[PDB]
Amino acid sequence: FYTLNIAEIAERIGNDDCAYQVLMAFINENGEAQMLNKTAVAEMIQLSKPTVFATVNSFYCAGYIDETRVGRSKIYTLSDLGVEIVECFKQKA
Amino acid sequence: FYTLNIAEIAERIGNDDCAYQVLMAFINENGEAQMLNKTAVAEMIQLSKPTVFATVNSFYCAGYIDETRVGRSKIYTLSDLGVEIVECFKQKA
Repeated sequence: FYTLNIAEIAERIGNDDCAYQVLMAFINENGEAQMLNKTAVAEMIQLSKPTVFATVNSFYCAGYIDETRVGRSKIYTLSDLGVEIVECFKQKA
Repeated sequence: FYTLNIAEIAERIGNDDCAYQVLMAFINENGEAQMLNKTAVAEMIQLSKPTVFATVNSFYCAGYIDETRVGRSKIYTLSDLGVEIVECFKQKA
């Protein structure tokens, strides 16, 4: 339905500390994408649960992270869109 | 760069109270899209500033709302993408 420029998105995220760290949390010590529950993310970055959780929620809405039911809770991984956004940043650095 | 299905997004937002209300806040009494600062939104919906603000920020990242500098602060309006998402909901109702 709608075409998306991945460079603008990455540009926007880069200008917003919380979005940026929420995104990068899913990338591990060896550069590999990983699974995380909401609590892990909030613990990993130094921002409050409300901030981090709301960001996680919106990023799943945006389709940047995936949600999958696991136990009676949920886990988050970067979507293919998520991984592509992360790539723009890696190239900068 | 990336194609987007507007129905899935709307589906995701509809399953998340905060995202949904943050989005609809921009639609006024007469059905018209309107401008809002971050404070207006948080005051309008009954959720905490941290939740609402983080959601606003991520929605601008996603390209659902636009940011424009005004005074030395910012204001938010739905993008064309934002308006299209709102339309799916209007059709449901």
